[PDB]
Amino acid sequence: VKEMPGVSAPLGFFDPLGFASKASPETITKYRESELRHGRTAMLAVLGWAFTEAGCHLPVFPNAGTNPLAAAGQVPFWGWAQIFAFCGVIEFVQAKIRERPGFQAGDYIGSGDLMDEGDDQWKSFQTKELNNGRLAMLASIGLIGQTAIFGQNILEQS
Amino acid sequence: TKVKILVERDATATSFEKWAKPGHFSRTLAKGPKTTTWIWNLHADAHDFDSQTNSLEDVSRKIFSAHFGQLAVIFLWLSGMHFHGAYFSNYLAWLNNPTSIKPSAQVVWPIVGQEILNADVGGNFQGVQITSGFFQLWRAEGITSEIQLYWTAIGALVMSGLMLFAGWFHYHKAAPKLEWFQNAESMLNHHLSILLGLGCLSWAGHQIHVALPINKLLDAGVAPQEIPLPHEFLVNRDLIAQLYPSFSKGLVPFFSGNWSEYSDFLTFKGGVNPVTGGLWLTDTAHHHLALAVLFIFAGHMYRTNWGIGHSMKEMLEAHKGPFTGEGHAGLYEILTTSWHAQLAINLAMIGSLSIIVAHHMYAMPPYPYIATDYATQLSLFTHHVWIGGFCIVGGAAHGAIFMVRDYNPAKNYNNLLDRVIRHRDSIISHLNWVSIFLGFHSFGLYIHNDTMRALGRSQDMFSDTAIQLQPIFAQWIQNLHLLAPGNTAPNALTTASYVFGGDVVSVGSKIAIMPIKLGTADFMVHHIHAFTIHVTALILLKGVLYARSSKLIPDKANLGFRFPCDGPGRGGTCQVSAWDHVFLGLFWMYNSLSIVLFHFSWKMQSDVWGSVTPTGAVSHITGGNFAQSAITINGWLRDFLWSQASQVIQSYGSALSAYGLIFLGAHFIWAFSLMFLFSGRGYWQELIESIVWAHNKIKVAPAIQPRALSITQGRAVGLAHYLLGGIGTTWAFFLARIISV
Amino acid sequence: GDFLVHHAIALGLHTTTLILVKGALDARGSKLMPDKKDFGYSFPCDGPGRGGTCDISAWDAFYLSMFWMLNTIG
Amino acid sequence: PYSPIFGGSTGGWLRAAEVEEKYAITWTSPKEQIFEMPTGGAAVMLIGENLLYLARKEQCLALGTQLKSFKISDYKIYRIFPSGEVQFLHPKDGVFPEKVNPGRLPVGNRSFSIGKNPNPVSVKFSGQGTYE
Amino acid sequence: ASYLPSILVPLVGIVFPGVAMALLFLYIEKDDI
Amino acid sequence: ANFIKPYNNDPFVGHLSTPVTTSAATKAFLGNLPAYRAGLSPLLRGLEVGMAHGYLLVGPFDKLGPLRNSEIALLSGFLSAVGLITILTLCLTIYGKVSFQENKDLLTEDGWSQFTSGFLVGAFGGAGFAYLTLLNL
Amino acid sequence: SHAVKIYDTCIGCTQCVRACPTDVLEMVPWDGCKAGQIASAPRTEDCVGCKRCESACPTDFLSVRVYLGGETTRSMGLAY
Ligand code: CLA
Ligand code: CLA
Ligand code: CLA
Ligand code: CLA
Ligand code: CLA
Ligand SMILES: CC1=C(/C=C/C(C)=C/C=C/C(C)=C/C=C/C=C(C)/C=C/C=C(C)/C=C/C2=C(C)CCCC2(C)C)C(C)(C)CCC1
Ligand SMILES: CC1=C(/C=C/C(C)=C/C=C/C(C)=C/C=C/C=C(C)/C=C/C=C(C)/C=C/C2=C(C)CCCC2(C)C)C(C)(C)CCC1
Ligand SMILES: CC1=C(C/C=C(\C)CCC[C@H](C)CCC[C@H](C)CCCC(C)C)C(=O)c2ccccc2C1=O
Ligand code: SF4
Ligand code: SF4
Repeated sequence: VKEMPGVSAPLGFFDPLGFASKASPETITKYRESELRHGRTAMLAVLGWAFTEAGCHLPVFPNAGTNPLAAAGQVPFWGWAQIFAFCGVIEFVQAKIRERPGFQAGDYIGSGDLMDEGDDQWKSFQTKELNNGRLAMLASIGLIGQTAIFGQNILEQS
Repeated sequence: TKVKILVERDATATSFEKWAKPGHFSRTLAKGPKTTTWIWNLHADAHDFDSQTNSLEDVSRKIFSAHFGQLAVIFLWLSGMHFHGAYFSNYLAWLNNPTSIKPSAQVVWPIVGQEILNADVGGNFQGVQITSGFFQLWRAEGITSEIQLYWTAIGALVMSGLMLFAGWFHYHKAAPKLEWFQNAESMLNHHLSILLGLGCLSWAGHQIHVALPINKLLDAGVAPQEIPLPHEFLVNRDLIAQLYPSFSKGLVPFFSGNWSEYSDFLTFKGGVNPVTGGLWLTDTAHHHLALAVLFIFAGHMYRTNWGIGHSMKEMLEAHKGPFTGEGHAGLYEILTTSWHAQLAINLAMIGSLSIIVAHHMYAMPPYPYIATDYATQLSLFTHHVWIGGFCIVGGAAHGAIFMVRDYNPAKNYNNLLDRVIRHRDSIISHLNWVSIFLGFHSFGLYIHNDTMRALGRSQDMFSDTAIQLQPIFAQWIQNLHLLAPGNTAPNALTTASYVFGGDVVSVGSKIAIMPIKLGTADFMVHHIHAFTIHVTALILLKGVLYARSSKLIPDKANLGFRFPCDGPGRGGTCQVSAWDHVFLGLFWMYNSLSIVLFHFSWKMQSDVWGSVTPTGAVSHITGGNFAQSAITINGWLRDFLWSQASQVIQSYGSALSAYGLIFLGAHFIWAFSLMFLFSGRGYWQELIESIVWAHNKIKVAPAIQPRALSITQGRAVGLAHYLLGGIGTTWAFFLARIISV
Repeated sequence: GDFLVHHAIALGLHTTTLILVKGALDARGSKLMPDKKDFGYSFPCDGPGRGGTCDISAWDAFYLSMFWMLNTIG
Repeated sequence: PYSPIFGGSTGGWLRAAEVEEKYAITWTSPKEQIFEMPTGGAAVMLIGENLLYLARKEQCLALGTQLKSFKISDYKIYRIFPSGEVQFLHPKDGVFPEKVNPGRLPVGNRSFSIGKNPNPVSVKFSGQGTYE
Repeated sequence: ASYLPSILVPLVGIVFPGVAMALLFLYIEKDDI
Repeated sequence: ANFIKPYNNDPFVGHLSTPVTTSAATKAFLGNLPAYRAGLSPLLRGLEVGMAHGYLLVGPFDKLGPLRNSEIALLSGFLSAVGLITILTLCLTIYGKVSFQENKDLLTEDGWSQFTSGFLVGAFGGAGFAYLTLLNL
Repeated sequence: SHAVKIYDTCIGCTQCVRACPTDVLEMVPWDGCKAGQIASAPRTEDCVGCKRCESACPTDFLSVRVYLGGETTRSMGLAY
């Protein structure tokens, strides 16, 4: 839908390939959910990539502090298992959210039942989140790509 | 021209008629004394201008002239200090040999044998050793003669006279109108660009032209007699070019933009001067020049008469988000229509700033030969810490006063103040929880360590050789500050302070400053500090928020700012006013600052202050017993209080005997305060009734009937004596412990 | 030394007795509370009226005298 | 509905109001204006009738004093129990207690000076103090 | 003898106070008799 | 916008509908906890709570107890957890017998009794499971 | 609840009634005073014991007196 947040941009509504042109409300809601999940995950991924690149490593990961893709190996299988468990717990919470009648895509704060009235500033700030998230998605995929192709790694003239 | 000068000529007649009518200012006290309570009230409401007139203009004119009077008093105090330095001090002898000569600028008349207090400080001089660091300050200014101190005192006296005359003139002859006072933009521009901007610029000029060359000559070993007078450094440029061969170029680099040519005397080396043990004078000159530039720039931010500038009213109205309703709408009116609000902010900021000064001055000794003067460092730190605490609590009290008196709900609808008042319960409940959590955990660490050490289970304590609580974050910050020179501050040769890391700066075999390592004891004491600060904030914030109303007294505001109670109803309603919250907050602030001062003193004596050998070996005052003894309450009781109290108790028969006498007197006053703190007014009133019967039986009966102190006055007197006793006890303890050296 | 300490002890005994005797004799009423006997032996106060009346009951006299007893025995 | 415009605060009533007596205060405001809540910061009173809820009678009477001494408004106070009962409290007969009202009967009145009360020993072991 | 303290001190300092406080708590707020 | 509005649309109640107090996240998270979940017998609520709090409690005693450095640290920690659980079940029983005195919602004599029995069983289960897990790790 | 008693020394100035925050006191017609009115305490269940009435009394000794007694939710000043 054109009214939902994220639209404000130089491009305006950006749907070259028809995906929301005839999509039922369920499919558009799922598309927005995916966009927000990817965007937030990418924002965190870029921030973590910056943290690792700058040498900022936890005391428990002393040896590996140079290349994030290299650092990924240092994590034992059970560390990744616990990452997955935590993400699954949050996903279970969000699934419990979506059962509530008045759910809007990505509004895990229940803004509809919280705001005194729907506002334009709220839409603009949701758009800010979506835009920084889209940029973070592109930037994170680009970071991984540029570091895989050229092994020198960011901050090393990459 | 919206900003303009408005005054009333001959606002008040000058006469002594009022001086013979005490209590004239207040309507109630003007009727004369019926009982002794009147007397007390006359000294309690003297400066409560807001309660004497309903007009803001009159209160503003009184405040302005009272500030002039305070400036006159401060200038007289400075004049006295400088004059006692010039006529009654060994400043010249200390100049010649600063390390050995002990500063002293006070002499006692021999009248009852008190001349023993005239210590053998040195320099063929006898007097009371001073710990105000005035000698180091004067040396940093390149005084080098007592004529200059004498003229400094004369100028201070003339300035005190001018301040007194200005106060009289601006009350009784030309009193500015209210519209003149309500210029926040113009006032801020003038106080930033000129008072703080040009003040810094002028002091930087002084340092560049006077302090720098004189101190450089002194460090080279030139005797003060052979150092040319400071004015000689302003007439012949070459005479300064020898010291800093960049004047030869003159001021042309400054205007051409080639400021780099001034790096000779405008440096960024940081660290400490190895010779004097203080900060480099060139560093301070560059510092003050940069601050002058910044303050001058910041003084043009606000709009006064020409369109350009910032309107703080619009600025505040603009900042509002979803969570805070109307945002900062109505704060400008609050801060331009009530002196209590402004005083609260200013006192809080001044107190925090004083504490920051205390923390920064010890870590980076700014004056020559102040670092190795252990007595001066400790005195300055503790003095400014106490001043900061008092100012913070005063800011709290005046915030509460504003809330009770100058708060108007009509002009504060759904703004920040309204919302804070509307979730005060949540704020106070959470502050209470965090205070309890901090107290429990932090103090129970000490209790646990004490219990385990008493049970012989040393391996179960929270110590370095036991369960370890390392302040990892503080250590990481210290490491980053250590690595800053060359990487994050590339143009800084040395770290800001040697506390974080580096060499051991020692002057004359005394450790001026060395790195301070943080261990588990530091962790525990820091969390104790946080606990005490949080509790004090709890008390004062609760006093401020619940000053107008509460679930006990829905109409507390009508009762006033300070009142004893609202009767024994609803259970009991003792100490329910905001003034009583300030009364308790003063106790808690005193406790917290006592802990802070003990931490500083013991840590510096055990880990920083000491002596060095030609090889480089370090021997501290207490042998580094802080790590393994500061982790139990018994350790503090034994190794800090009992051990370091030897000097005071054994000071009898020496020049420090005055410190022992004051130690005992402070103990006495502290115990005396408990008489007012514990007891109530009814007992004393009945006792006074019996005593009055005794007087009457002999036809002795004052017309002014005696009365027991009011409840509020009883609490105030108890608190005042409690604070005086505690402060004096620690004052004597520290000064005698740090002057036996 | 024994002389001075004995006079200090006399001070302590006399002051504790002063507190306790004042409490006992004024228990039935004072000019501040002429009807004190009607409020019993132990009551908090009589309110902030007419100057304030904290620690006006006889129980409060005992409570105050306990501090002096401890001090003198010490 | 008739409640004054208020943004809400954490100082309102609590579980005892639901389980024990709650209080209500009604008044009439000629115009719309801001008044200080006994619990929160400030609230706007509607033109015409205003109804407000509280947990203590003292809060209601403090608000009533504010209205009377600032906005010269007459007011009424009621007590509501969980069972639904409503009792009229503050104006007991339509006239304030300060003003004399014929028909009232003295309560707790003693026909002698305060200093003539019996001694505690006289009334001993009976469930009574000297005043009773 | 030399065995009793082990048996009794835990009973007197843990079990006895625990049961005593339980019963006192029950009785204080019994709301009847 | 305005994310803070009176709770339940009642301005005169001592509460606020802040994002922490009344948001889909918190309502759904608390509404699925055993203490508030719908369609649970009080016995099951107690069992869930006990399982959560028993496994949770062995660790502190095991790792920070006086016998932490001995080869029997885990068993001592388990026994301490068991004793504390017994104390808490005593507390629960007395609270139930004092509060609700004159199967259903958890606020009843029988409901609370079933909740306490479930809590004891679940807490002992959690402690035993924590012991089993830590025994080989 | 607290016990509020009014003695015949009262001069019926109404100050005690005005000072009362819980509307415990009131004025009733009387003949033993010049003003023809006397204070009464018909509803002492709402008395909190603040003793404001005593503080606001002109008569030498407190024609209105308050004696604290059994405490209830109302007299204990509890919103809970
Ligand atoms: C402002 C700070 C300050 C302080 C704390 C001191 C403190 C001191 N000075 Mg310094 N002094 C100061 C400023 C100060 N002075 C200034 C500004 C000057 C320059 C004029 C001097 C010049 C100076 C000299 C030249 C000497 C001292 C000396 C002394 C010491 C003895 C003073 C004394 O009791 O003599 C006796 C003082 C009095 C008895 C005071 C007079 C009593 C008056 C009449 C009471 C009137 C009160 C009045 C009724 C109140 C109502 C107001 C009324 C007028 C209407 C003492 C340590 C002496 C010293 O150290 O000797 C070794 C000494 O020789 N001072
Ligand atoms: C840039 C020149 C300069 C120089 C050489 C110094 C030198 C010194 N400063 Mg100063 N200081 C400066 C600028 C400078 N300062 C500025 C601009 C500020 C304002 C924040 C301060 C605030 C400051 C404080 C609060 C304290 C010092 C202290 C010290 C001493 C500590 C020892 C040391 O190595 O300092 C090294 C100094 C630093 C590492 C501080 C550098 C600060 C940078 C330059 C901040 C720049 C802010 C930036 C311009 C913001 C612009 C915003 C605007 C455009 C909107 C030393 C004499 C201490 C002292 O004397 O205690 C006895 C002390 O407590 N300085
Ligand atoms: C900028 C500083 C400043 C200013 C201008 C004021 C101004 C004011 N304050 Mg604020 N206040 C301040 C700082 C300040 N205070 C601080 C730091 C605190 C914290 C303690 C307070 C705490 C405070 C409270 C709690 C109250 C005020 C009140 C007042 C008002 C009346 C003051 C008065 O009549 O003085 C009268 C002055 C005296 C009676 C002198 C007593 C001084 C002390 C007790 C003794 C000093 C001892 C001395 C230093 C050492 C003795 C040595 C010994 C051996 C003899 C006035 C508006 C009162 C008010 O109602 O205002 C509306 C009030 O209730 N203030
Ligand atoms: C040394 C005596 C002492 C002690 C221990 C306390 C303790 C406390 N005060 Mg008090 N206070 C004191 C003196 C003291 N105060 C004095 C002299 C004054 C006069 C000015 C005040 C005035 C005052 C005010 C005005 C306020 C406090 C507050 C507090 C609390 C701070 C939060 C905290 O630490 O909770 C944790 C509790 C402790 C650290 C106490 C020690 C407990 C240890 C660690 C464990 C004990 C063993 C354990 C319980 C074993 C249980 C079994 C056993 C029963 C058999 C706490 C209850 C504040 C408050 O209550 O709000 C938070 C507050 O607002 N106090
Ligand atoms: C008031 C007197 C008194 C006191 C203070 C103590 C104190 C103590 N006894 Mg001893 N004891 C006493 C009388 C007393 N005893 C008598 C008369 C007997 C003969 C039966 C014993 C036989 C005895 C044994 C066999 C042992 C102790 C032990 C102990 C210690 C641990 C407490 C314990 O386990 O109790 C156990 C005590 C009992 C089961 C009997 C009860 C003790 C007296 C009679 C109770 C008095 C109650 C008192 C009047 C107050 C009642 C109010 C109270 C409920 C608040 C402790 C030092 C233990 C020890 O030595 O540990 C190192 C231990 O093993 N006691
Ligand atoms: C300590 C004291 C004292 C003394 C002091 C002094 C003596 C001071 C001085 C001071 C000074 C002596 C200052 C000065 C200053 C100056 C300035 C501050 C300047 C400025 C300038 C400027 C700013 C400029 C500008 C410009 C120019 C250059 C020209 C061209 C253009 C322009 C305009 C831009 C006494 C003893 C009294 C007492 C106590 C206190
Ligand atoms: C994530 C996280 C978080 C949180 C967390 C938590 C809170 C956790 C918890 C956890 C827990 C709380 C866990 C638990 C577990 C439990 C379990 C696992 C249990 C089990 C049980 C069992 C197994 C049982 C069994 C049994 C029984 C029942 C009885 C007997 C028999 C048997 C043995 C069969 C947060 C977000 C804040 C932050 C970050 C991190
Ligand atoms: C001792 C005491 C009194 C009695 C104290 C009185 C009347 C003070 C007496 C002061 C004398 C008469 C002045 C002289 C005092 C010194 C000799 C020096 C002056 C000290 C300052 C006033 C400058 C109370 O009235 C009281 C009231 C409420 C709580 C506690 C107490 C309380 O503790
Ligand atoms: S004891 Fe004193 S402060 Fe407390 S209620 Fe009574 S008169 Fe008021
Ligand atoms: S205040 Fe005293 S004199 Fe006046 S009406 Fe009340 S009881 Fe009578």
